[PDB]
Amino acid sequence: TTFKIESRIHGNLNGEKFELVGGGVGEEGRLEIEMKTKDKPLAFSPFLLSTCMFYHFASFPKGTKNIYLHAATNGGYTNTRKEIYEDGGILEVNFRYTYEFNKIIGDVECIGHGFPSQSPIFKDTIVKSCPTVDLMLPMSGNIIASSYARAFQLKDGSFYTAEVKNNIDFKNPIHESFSKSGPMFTHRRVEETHTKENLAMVEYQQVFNSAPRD
Amino acid sequence: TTFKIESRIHGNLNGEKFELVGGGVGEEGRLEIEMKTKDKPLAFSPFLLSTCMFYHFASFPKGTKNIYLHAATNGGYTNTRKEIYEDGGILEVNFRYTYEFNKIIGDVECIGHGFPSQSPIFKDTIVKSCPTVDLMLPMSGNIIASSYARAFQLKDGSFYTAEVKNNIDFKNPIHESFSKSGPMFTHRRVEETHTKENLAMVEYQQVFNSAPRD
Ligand SMILES: [Cl-]
Repeated sequence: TTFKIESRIHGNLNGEKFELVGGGVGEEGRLEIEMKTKDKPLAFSPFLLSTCMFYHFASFPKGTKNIYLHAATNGGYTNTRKEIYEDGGILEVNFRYTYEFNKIIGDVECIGHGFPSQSPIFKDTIVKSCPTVDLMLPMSGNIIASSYARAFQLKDGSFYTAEVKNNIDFKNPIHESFSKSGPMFTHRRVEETHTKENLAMVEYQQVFNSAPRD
Repeated sequence: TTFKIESRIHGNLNGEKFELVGGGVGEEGRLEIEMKTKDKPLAFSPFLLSTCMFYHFASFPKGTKNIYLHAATNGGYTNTRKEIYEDGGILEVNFRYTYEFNKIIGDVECIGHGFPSQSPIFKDTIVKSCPTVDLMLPMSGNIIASSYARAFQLKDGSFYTAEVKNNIDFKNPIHESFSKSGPMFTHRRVEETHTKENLAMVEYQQVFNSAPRD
């Protein structure tokens, strides 16, 4: 069902700190969240922060339990991400969560560096984030390593791309219904409406493990 | 849509040349192919050659034309792949095709290097290729750049992984029905039955551009 979402994103990009706070709601397969910067507007494209703005809200295939919600009741998990952009920019993000009754509170530490002055994040030319399909592999030690390529679409129609990897670290064994004989995939897409002071987004996540058609 | 397939794979891995010849059949969404080595058995795991063993046989979403089959009618295309394995192994592959009435003849150049002695491909511990979901981006200059992570499952249940990138070079414009405002995805899975002398497999490919569920 539904849960309240609360989040704080803090860190710095190329040396300048920034902070956002906000929240929203999420259900199986969909979440909406709004956040606002504190003290000043972002010095870079807010689209760079869409992925920083809750794996718990994905729909799972019949037969597989939502491992993130299960973990929330069993010690939890953290996610550590690294995004490597084609122009050398690197975004490193760490996600930590605290749970309260009917509420998930995110604490996001985001460090970006190596972004050149000519980067689209400074020209403010990104107009939207394109969908992704992530590959997830359960590995020894209660870990899931995931990987996927990502693209932002720019004003002129060309793309600004990145290679992303995530290491989801669970406190306790990942639910047994999540098969360990192969990987699963997560399709993600967002609908963004941002300014350098107020970020708003709707996100749809779907975990699947078979071709879409027969 | 049943076409005859023929192929020849030639190259070398860590300095030793190898060659395979064979063929099979393909249709929208499915292909089957068998090949045998020439002169000697493979000096490494045959599973490393599954991906070397025809994008034309993918099923496309309603409203989008099969761009590979269309290209076959207007100048063609080539594909250049690079697979980077987690242990340093690098597989570089170039795909070229020639068309006859109802037949596609592939000529594949496969160069592998940097694989350490302890690699699963020499221990022969790979038991199967896991499914993948590729992200495809049309770029300027009649090109499609694709990327995805790939995994082999080993005898003990653990995985041997690689990051893969592909550059599909079309002689002429990619069919217009293939939207350029965003990426499309291709889910691929294979069923393998290999020996170091005879390789056989069935492959299912499905292009899609929306979440698998509502
Ligand atoms: Cl040789």
